[PDB]
Amino acid sequence: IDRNCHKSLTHLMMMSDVTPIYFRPTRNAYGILGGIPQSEFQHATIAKRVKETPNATWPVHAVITNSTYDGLLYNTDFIKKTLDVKSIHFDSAWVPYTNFSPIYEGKCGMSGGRVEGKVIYETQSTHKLLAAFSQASMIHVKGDVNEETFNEAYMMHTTTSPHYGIVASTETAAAMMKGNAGKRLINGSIERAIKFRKEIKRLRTESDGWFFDVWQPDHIDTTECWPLRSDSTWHGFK
Amino acid sequence: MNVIAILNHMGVYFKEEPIRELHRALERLNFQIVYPNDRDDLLKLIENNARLCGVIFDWDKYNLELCEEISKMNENLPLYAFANTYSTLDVSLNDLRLQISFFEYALGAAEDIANKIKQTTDEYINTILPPLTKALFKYVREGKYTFCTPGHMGGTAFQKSPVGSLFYDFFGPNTMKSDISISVSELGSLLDHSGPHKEAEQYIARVFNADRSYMVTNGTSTANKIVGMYSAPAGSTILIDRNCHKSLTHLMMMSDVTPIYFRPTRNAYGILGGIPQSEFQHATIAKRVKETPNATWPVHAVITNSTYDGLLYNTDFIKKTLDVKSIHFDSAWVPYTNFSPIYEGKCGMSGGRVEGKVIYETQSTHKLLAAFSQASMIHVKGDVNEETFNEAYMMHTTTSPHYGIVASTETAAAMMKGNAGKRLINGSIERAIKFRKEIKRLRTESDGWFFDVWQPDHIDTTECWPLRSDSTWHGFKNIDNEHMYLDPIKVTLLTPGMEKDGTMSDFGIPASIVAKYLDEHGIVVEKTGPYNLLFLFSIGIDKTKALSLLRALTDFKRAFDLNLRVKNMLPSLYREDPEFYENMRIQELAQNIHKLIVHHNLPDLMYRAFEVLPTMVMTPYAAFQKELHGMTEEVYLDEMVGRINANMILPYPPGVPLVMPGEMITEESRPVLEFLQMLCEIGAHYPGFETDIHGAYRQADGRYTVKVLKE
Amino acid sequence: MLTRLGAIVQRHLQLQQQQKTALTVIRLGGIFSRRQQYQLPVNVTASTLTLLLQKPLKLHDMEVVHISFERSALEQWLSKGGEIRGKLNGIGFAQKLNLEVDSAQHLVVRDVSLQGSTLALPGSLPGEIKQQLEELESDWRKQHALFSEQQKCLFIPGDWLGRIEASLQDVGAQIRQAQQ
Amino acid sequence: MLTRLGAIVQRHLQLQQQQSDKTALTVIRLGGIFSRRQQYQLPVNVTASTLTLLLQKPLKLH
Ligand SMILES: *Cc1c(COP(=O)(O)O)cnc(C)c1O
Repeated sequence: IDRNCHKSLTHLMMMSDVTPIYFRPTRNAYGILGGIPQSEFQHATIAKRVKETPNATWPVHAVITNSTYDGLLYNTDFIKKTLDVKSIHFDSAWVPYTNFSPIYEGKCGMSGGRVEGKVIYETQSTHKLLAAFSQASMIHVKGDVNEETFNEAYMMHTTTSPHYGIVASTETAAAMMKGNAGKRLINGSIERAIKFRKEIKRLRTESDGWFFDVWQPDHIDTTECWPLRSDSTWHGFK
Repeated sequence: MNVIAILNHMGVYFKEEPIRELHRALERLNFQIVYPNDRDDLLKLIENNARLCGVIFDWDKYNLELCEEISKMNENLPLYAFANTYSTLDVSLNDLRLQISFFEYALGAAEDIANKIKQTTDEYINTILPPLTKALFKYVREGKYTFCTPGHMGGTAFQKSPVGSLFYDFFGPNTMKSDISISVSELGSLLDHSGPHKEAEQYIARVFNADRSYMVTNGTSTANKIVGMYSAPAGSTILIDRNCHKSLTHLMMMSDVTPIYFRPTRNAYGILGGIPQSEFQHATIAKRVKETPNATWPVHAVITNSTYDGLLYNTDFIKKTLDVKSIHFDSAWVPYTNFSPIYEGKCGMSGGRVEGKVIYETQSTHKLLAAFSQASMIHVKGDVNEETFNEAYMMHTTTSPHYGIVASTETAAAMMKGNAGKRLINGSIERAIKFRKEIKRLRTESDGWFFDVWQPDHIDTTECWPLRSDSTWHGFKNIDNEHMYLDPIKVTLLTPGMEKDGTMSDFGIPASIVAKYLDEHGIVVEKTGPYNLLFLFSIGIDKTKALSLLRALTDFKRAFDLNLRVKNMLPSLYREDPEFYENMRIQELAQNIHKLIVHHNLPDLMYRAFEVLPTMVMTPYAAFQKELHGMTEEVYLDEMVGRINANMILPYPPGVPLVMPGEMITEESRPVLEFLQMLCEIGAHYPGFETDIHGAYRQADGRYTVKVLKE
Repeated sequence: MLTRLGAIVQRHLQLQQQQKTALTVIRLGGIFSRRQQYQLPVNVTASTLTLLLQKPLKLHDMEVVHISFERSALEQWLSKGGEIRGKLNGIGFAQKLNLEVDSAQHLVVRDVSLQGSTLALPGSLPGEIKQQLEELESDWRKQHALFSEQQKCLFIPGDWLGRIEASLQDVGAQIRQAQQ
Repeated sequence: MLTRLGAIVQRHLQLQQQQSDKTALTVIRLGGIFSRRQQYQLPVNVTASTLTLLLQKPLKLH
């Protein structure tokens, strides 16, 4: 399980008799936590914490908070190859749109194909950054695993009389984004976000005194995800 | 809510002219004006019309014939009575809850009167509504916060997509704006239980007579699991009832406990009786502890009160004999046992606080009341660990609940306070007793067979009919006196086909054929099977639905006596197999099925298959652990006798769990195998009448399949 | 032994009523999207069991009279899905066949001409009953051997020999009936 | 010795209740996402099944 977990993930460890292993994601001084380094996904790092932790065998499940609460995507092209876990989970509770744009290819678990011998689980939130009623979520399964075992846990938490008013809105969020008429909302929100980022730097130098600053690189002319390099000073991650 | 009534006419002009001036002023603020006739006319505009809030009448004409009858129907109903110079009150008008607003007969001041009626109506709305629902309606017209959850934000994202506009225009603007999460401070949070949500729980428990109540937003199935995760640690003993629900089955598969099953009574028609008083003794419970391996003193008890049919118990004897500090009464079918004098001392909430014990109730909200789906309550009468019992609610409810269900869950409790709510329970009882008398009246006067109601021979009284020991209508062998009661609103129709001793007859019509005929007109049968029926007569069943049920029953006798065809009577059944149901009439199919019941012997193979309980080898929690690893094999329908099952068997009919997931079927439970083979040989020769068992799927040869564990 | 033989004989008849020759594909409970299957339970326990067929076909440009499948590989294809691999005539490598589910709950092996071929299993006291019956029968012979040596005691009344021997022959007459 | 040990504890607790204004008792106010708060007592500071408590202003109970 990831260190930067939600309150919902805390009760999960208190209901199953398992031995979780916590990671050490990167962090700066402004309170914005980065992500798990690439050294933690190695085979020599995971196997080292197994012997040091009493009553712990080989890990069979991995929970990765992608993205975090602030909104920092990871690199799934490197995790799906180095991390030797047959059940890798991506907590995509804040990015229900990494598919309807070409600047999000190879950044999530659903982007790409099926990993041989592994499965991808994602809990994309529906009533967070979309358009549906409350109490709505989705579970994406990418692989050929057992379904009857995963299905028995659904009836234990969901009643036998669901509310069709929410089901009609949960699927509507998937229909409002289909087609070119729905893709304009994702690209339109990015263009309005980049425009808002340029208005801050424009009203900062021309102003007379202090002004707000956006945690962004010095070059924002491109329209894509800005990577966190090692020769920059805006991220502040050592 | 915009109906204004103006009763009577004085005949003079100085009193009718202000009425004509007020008629043109109230219509400017959207109000309907009605002109009733005599005194009996105004009384019909309240019971039938609930959207009324203004009664205008002369105070010096009917000061005692109106202030008494209206007070017996509504307490906070505004009374815009017009008084005169020589006007006074009466000594018999002191103990009556009324809202009288006096005025005069002044000309030109009709505009000021209209503003006072609108403000008084607004005070009536802000009073009868709870502070949680009132704050939700006011937040829509004033509260306009940005950057909150969910993402629709009152339906904003739906106005930017062509497919989203069709979904937004279906409900309404006020519907999407009312769906708010925990991003509001002036309404509080449901999981935080503070502010408006704190006073809402104290309001529901006060109306339903309780110390503390919760608002479960995940259906009744969730409320049954929250109680089980309290008085049942990892390694204890519970007293769960045999006639349980699918929700209670998963509760035993998630906690490592050793449950003890009881032995409820039953008859031959399939009506589920109750647990005898001998099972609640101290020597009976302690005897099964030593016989059951890995079992200590039971610290929790689950009682299905009432059952699926509708038979209440005697809580005055269970709260004293059953020495359990955690007794559960699953009241998922009687959310009205409070506001009626014929239900005192019959439920868990009726009475005082029992020392050293506590009563748990999970009353269903979206079953026999009026609220949205996924709604339930948890009634607690005593002192429990709120610091721990609330921890089980967060394990099944998200952090952002849907407030649209909470507003309707508390609304059902607000609809019961006062005389306007008491007439809903008593109104359904009077319509139920009247329907019971119409069956016996149309039975003797008719010429031939007719339906029968499972009721005593004397139904003149208006109360719960007790199941005595000197009666023949209940048909229970050795039943305890003053322990089993009858639900008046739960009308159980008995079709002719059996005798009074438990045998069979030559002429008989099964209840499965009648259930298919009622579905053609839109009547959905709640429970059906051998020769019994069941209908739900709650507060939402008006006089239209009650009289329409009798008309459909009389049409079945006409179509059967005249010997009609299946195609010209059951068009839905004919479309399933037109080739087989071609040259078949209604009398040929009704007699061929009745002969199969006598040949295969249904009443004998059913009564003896539910008394003997299967041998429970291990706990139900250990049976689910083997399925997680992948140690579940498959056997035939006859090879399951002697193995450990993994799923619960819910055969229809009747609808009770046969074998619990984790019990072995030995030779002691011989009629259990004979009951499954009987339903397969009878539902494999006629389309539409297939065997419905939740656990034995249909194959392609006749024999069903189950799922057991590996050796 | 009455509390033991009375339960084994009751268990023996409990298993006999459970069970030309066809292979009927059976299902399981639970809630699943598609349709999962499984082989026969106690009827077949070998790892490299063989399966017979009625109408022969021309698979891999050759004839076949019996097809053998692996028990470890059959439990995964009938549950997780995918493709199955099975050899022909018990020789060669496990080639891929066109096996699917039939509407009549059978195993139809398709070929290059889309032909039907219903598979079947070869025909044959359970092993659990035989293990407990032989141990109980040996205990009766040990107790009867002790009585068949000390019965010549002079200080024993003659009327007692008619009831002790009758109690031993009654148990022996019942233990020899279930093993028939 | 039980009636004699009680006099020693009574004399010891008499000098401790006079200076009880240095450190008092404080219970947490847990909330976040929960209803009623919780109440507890002293932790490992008392390693016995029957702990003792001291009060400032004495009262007349029972
Ligand atoms: C109908 C029923 C339920 C299910 O109710 P929901 O709120 O729809 O989940 C649970 N328990 C009992 C006894 C029921 O009759």
